[PDB]
Amino acid sequence: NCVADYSVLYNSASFSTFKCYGVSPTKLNDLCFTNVYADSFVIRGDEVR
Amino acid sequence: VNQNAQALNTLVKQLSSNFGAISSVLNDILSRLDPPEAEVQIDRLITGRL
Amino acid sequence: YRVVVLSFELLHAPATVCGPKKSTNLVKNKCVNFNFNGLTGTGVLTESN
Repeated sequence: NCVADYSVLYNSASFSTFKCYGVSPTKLNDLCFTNVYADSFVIRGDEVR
Repeated sequence: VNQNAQALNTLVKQLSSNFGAISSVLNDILSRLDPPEAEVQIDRLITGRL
Repeated sequence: YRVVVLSFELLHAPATVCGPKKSTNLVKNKCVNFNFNGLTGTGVLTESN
């Protein structure tokens, strides 16, 4: 139920990575999704791969 | 007529087959990806369609 | 390291989470580009039956 300007995330210098697996990230501002689901967690650095 | 119609209808249905691309519609590959990632995906559809 | 995984549900069904696109008036009976909910193409749009 919202509008997602992804550039707010994609231009952020905080991220150690911005990995994409079914899109290229600028297109997130053009697409439309039925839902998004954010799985969220904290993990050691040598297993973030 | 039946042999031609079975030959055309199969040729048309194969446009909707993936060949291992992320979509069988080209405008989905173009809208969801940048060109460096698109040329890996479109070549699947070209290799298949051809 | 904090991690978030944004899983997407593509347009199999009525879309909701949109990109920040300023939508437009709609042409009919003329050749046009279209983008409905990210479903892009080129065509002539008319009333159905």
